[PDB]
Amino acid sequence: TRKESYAIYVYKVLKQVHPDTGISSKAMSIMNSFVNDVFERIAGEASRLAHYNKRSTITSREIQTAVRLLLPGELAKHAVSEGTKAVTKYTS
Amino acid sequence: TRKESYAIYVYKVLKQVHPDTGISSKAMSIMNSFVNDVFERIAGEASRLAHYNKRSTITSREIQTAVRLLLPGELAKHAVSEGTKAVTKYTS
Amino acid sequence: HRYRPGTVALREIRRYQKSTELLIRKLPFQRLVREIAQDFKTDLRFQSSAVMALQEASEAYLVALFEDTNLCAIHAKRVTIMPKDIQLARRIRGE
Amino acid sequence: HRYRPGTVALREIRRYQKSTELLIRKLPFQRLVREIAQDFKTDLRFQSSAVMALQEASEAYLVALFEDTNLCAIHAKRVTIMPKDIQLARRIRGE
Amino acid sequence: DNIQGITKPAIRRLARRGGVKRISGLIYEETRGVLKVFLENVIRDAVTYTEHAKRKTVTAMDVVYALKRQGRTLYGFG
Amino acid sequence: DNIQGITKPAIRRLARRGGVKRISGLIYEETRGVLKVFLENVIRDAVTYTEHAKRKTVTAMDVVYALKRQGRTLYGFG
Amino acid sequence: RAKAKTRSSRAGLQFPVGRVHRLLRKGNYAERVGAGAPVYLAAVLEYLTAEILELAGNAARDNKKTRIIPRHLQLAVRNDEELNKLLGRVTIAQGGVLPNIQSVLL
Amino acid sequence: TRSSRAGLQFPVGRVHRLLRKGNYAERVGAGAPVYLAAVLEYLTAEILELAGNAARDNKKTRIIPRHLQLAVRNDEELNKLLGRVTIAQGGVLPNIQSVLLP
DNA sequence: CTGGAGAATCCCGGTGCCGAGGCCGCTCAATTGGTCGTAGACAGCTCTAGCACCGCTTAAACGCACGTACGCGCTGTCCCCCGCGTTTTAACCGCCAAGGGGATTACTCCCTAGTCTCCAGGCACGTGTCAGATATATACATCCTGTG
DNA sequence: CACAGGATGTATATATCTGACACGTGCCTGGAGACTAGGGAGTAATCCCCTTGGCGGTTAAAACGCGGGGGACAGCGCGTACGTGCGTTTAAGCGGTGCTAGAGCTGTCTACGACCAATTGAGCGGCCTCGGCACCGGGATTCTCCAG
Repeated sequence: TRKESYAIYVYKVLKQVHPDTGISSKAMSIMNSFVNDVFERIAGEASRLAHYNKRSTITSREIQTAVRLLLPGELAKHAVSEGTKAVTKYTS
Repeated sequence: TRKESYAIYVYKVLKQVHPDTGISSKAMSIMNSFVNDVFERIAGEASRLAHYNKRSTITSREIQTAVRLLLPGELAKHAVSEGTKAVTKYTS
Repeated sequence: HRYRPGTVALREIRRYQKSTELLIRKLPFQRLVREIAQDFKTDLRFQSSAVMALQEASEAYLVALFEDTNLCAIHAKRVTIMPKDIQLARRIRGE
Repeated sequence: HRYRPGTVALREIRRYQKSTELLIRKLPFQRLVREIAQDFKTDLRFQSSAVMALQEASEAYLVALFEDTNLCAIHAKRVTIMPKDIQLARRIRGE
Repeated sequence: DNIQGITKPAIRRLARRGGVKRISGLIYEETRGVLKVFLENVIRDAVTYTEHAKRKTVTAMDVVYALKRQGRTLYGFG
Repeated sequence: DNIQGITKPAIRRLARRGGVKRISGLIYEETRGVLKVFLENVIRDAVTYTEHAKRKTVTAMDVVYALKRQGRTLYGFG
Repeated sequence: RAKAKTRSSRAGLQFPVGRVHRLLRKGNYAERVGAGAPVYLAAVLEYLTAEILELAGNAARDNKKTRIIPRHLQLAVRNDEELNKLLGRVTIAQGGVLPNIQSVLL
Repeated sequence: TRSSRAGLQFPVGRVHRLLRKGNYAERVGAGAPVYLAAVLEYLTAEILELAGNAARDNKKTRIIPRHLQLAVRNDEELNKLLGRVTIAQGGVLPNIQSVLLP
């Protein structure tokens, strides 16, 4: 049975940041678990934020606040800039 | 606005275990936040149990497995006993 | 009359482990909280219960930290807690 | 030729902090896991990867505990870790 | 300069509740630094919650959610 | 008597990777007890996950979930 | 129809099965909630509440009080090994601490 | 693809599906998956950059778990984000307490 | 080592108050009773991989001897922290007054779920080659003891 | 007491080889496009509550200063237990062969849970009200300490 993973996206990002660097299957498995874990953390925080404010929708604002709650300092501000850039480009 | 709590059920259970013992409003607030905390812990663990096994339904056996995961030992076994007894009584 | 150096410390230990009231003065703590919050957002207001929750959290944290610091100090065969005891406790905790 | 008592110990520390391979023998550890699991359910089978994950986790846990233990032993001005050091580390961690 | 309002006797009372019998004179500045770092973390999260709600008043619930997020669940405030 | 398979040389290697320079002879029984308790917790949770799935085989996913439940997330096994 | 009977009464439980069910449905936990899951969960919640309240009432009687306060709740939790394991990362407001002086300090 | 509209490498549509079917809310806004894919992509790129440096620092050209662990534990903010994560085959950092040295 | 002083804490009892606890409207959420459609239970079948065994090679464990450096006990100094009495400060309490904004209601609209069709991105599967695993011999780099 | 050099260990080209990584292929299922329907939320106005600012009086607490003792720490000696190394044993590791238990999938079908509309009583808010607890004072008991 077919099993979806994040391997190709992690691999595209790796060939973007280090065009000559590769990654082993075990390291790719680690990267997949990292993406899944961070996704779960951010989505859990956005869910709880939406619940606390009696909202039905997870929006860019909930996601942005979850990122600001979960990531430390500079990681948080840069992630926020990436997210806002992507949403502006998406609506544009 | 109407604010729901477990206060009445806590008082009934207390009158079962301690017929004359009363309770201050702070202790009742603590018991309410404790019930809410434990609800969220068990419900989240049952939710991720159902997700792990690719099920759509939270059932009595998801709640039972969640209890065995979250509660420490004798707490877990007495809680599992009570839960299955209650489900048996309700089903009959 | 004078008690020897440590009898009254033990008296306060017993007393404050019997008691439950907050141990920091409320108004200085509130000024501290508002001053700290100035750097995140200006003209902020606080509910009294928010400040009280902060004080409860802070005092519970400091009391547990002093317990761990006491264990670290006793480990080095001392009865006097030192900044290095606090640093060791917080390092083991992962802070 | 003889090294002094501690030179080869430091050599081992450097060697094993450079490498990543597992440090417990796989078959004794597997027998240990199966023996422990006998107490929870009879006739259990294990995936090779399940045992490998158990061993990875156990070794990472033991290494982090030994690092905390070395800190607690240095705090008491020793260089030798003792069971009291391990117990202090696990107490401050909250185990 | 309001951190100095957290006085030396208050820190001694806290350490007494922690069972400490004898207290170095240098403990008090370290404890002030620790308390300020802790309050900075909690208050940063609380004001983030406040800003998300578009409010201007930090509520007890903002503080309780901040504490629970940092693994310091607090009973007795809702 | 399989706990004795975790030998003194193996515990010494673990301590070396942990940065320990000199090890007391009483460390080995303490470490075997610690490891037994750890494995008991993890395996208890893994067998709970396994029994819930109505399997007879403890899977890598059970172990990973058990490690995650104890706040000890493991990367590299799914 | 008939006489409206609560599921708590059918289960022999004091905790409200219907409210726990509704909190599960609107809590984003699963797409569907089985019929026995709220009964089971209410039984588990009732058992934990009963344990804490029994131990806290004992602690209150020991201080010759007829009314549970946060101190008695804290003494129940911190004196009970398994409750103290369950509530290990939780702060009880106005609960204080357990009396504990290290023997080397005496 | 929505990833091309958002200018991303991470799957905006797949992330949206995982959010909808992950039991996170009743509804998911259109910008939520875009923002989330951007943040996930940024954190992935950070770790992969540091890990490629660590691989180069081991004379390797291909990343392995050891390179990932070195990357994570040497960067302060990633170490805070992954404080209670264990990387399999990652080893530890070469740290000897100075009081133990000759 | 006793034996009184002296201080602190606790135990009793009377007062008084304010919050726990019981009762009364009332309303909205839980129950009743059907309907339906799909999630999951079940049976059968495939075949993956876990278990069992077996022979051999050797790396690792084990047991032993020796010495040294580290743990630990003891001593002494001195300084810094505790116990306590006094003075100052501002916390605390009670009250008054203004109004900012949290919370509610109503309305309206636009944004998201749902559906259906269609197709291309992504997954499983092959495959070849080059980065890395493994010697291998060597050039250092390091530790330790003898010697000047 | 400080270098010389010897033995030991480790980093470093260099050569073999291989298997796992990177890319290409086929295809299918889930992601995108185009709508419609409906309700979640954005917005404005309003109300009242609860936050802030001020003010004055009282006293608990903070700050300060002053012995003095006892605890931290530095130094020193000693003994034993752990590190290092060496020879012997033993089972781990590895590689194969073989067997079948059970994991995993598929096809059926049914029964279980969502949903919906009407009904009603369980639980909630409000409101008294009396008794458990706080407080205050005063005396008994216990504990600490120093002087003989």
